[PDB]
Amino acid sequence: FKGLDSKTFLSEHSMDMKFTYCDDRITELIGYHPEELLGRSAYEFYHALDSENMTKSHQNLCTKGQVVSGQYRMLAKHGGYVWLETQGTVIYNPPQCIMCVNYVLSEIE
Amino acid sequence: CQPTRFISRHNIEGIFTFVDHRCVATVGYQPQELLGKNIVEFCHPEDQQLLRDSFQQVVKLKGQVLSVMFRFRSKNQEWLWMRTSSFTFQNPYSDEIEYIICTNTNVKNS
Ligand SMILES: N#C[C@H]1C[C@@H](Oc2ccc(S(=O)(=O)C(F)(F)F)c3c2CC(F)(F)[C@H]3O)C1
Repeated sequence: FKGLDSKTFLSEHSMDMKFTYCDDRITELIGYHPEELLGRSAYEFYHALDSENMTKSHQNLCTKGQVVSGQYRMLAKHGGYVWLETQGTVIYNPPQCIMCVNYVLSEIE
Repeated sequence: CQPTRFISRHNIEGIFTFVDHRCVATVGYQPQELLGKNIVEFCHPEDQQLLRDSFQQVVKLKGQVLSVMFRFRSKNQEWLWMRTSSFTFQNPYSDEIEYIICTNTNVKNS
C-alpha cells in the first residue's frame, strides 16, 4: 500500500472550478491524464451525494481563501469512486486561480 | 492575455523538489535544470536575503499565503521580475516536515 506522500498531488483551478493544471501523479492514483482534464469542471467528477457539501466548501473557500474540503468521492477514470480530502488555497494577484493539494484516502496499491 | 506561471515545490531551505513544465515558457529552463538547486541561486544578489527571509517566514504563517517579488535569472540571460506566492502544506494525518508550495509568475515592476 502507498504512503501519504505518494497519495498526495497538486491541481490548479480557475475560479469556475476548471482544471488549468494537474500533477502527472493523478494518473497512477485516479487514472486520468492531466491533458484530458484541462478545461473540465471539478464538479463533473464528484459523487452526487457529496455534491451539496462541495458547493458549500467552494463558497467558503471564496470568502475565507483557504479551506479544507473534508471527505468526498471523485469518480475514477476506469470505474468506481475514490475518497479524497483536499486543501484549497486561493491565489490573488497584484483571484487568479485556486491551488488544490489533494490527498487520496482510499487504499492504493 | 493569460499571464504565465508555473508551480514549484521547495523544502524549507529553498531547494526545488518539484517543478511544473510550464517553467520552460516562463523562465526558459527545463525542470531537470531546476530540480535539486536552491531558488536563491537564480536570484539577483540584491533580492537573495529578502527571498531567504521569505522562506523562513512562510513556515511561521500557519499555511497562510506569502507573496514575494524578486529578479530571477532566466536561461536567456535576463533578470525577470517574478512574483512568487507560497504557502506551506503539512498532511494533518502525519507529522512529516511541512514543505512549501509556490506559484511563480513573470510580472511587471511598475
Ligand atoms: N484532481 C482533482 C480535483 C478536482 C477536485 O477539485 C476540487 C476539490 C475541492 C475543492 S473545495 O472547494 O472543497 C476546496 F478547495 F476548498 F478544497 C475545489 C476543487 C476545485 C476548486 F475549484 F478548486 C474547489 O472548488 C480536486
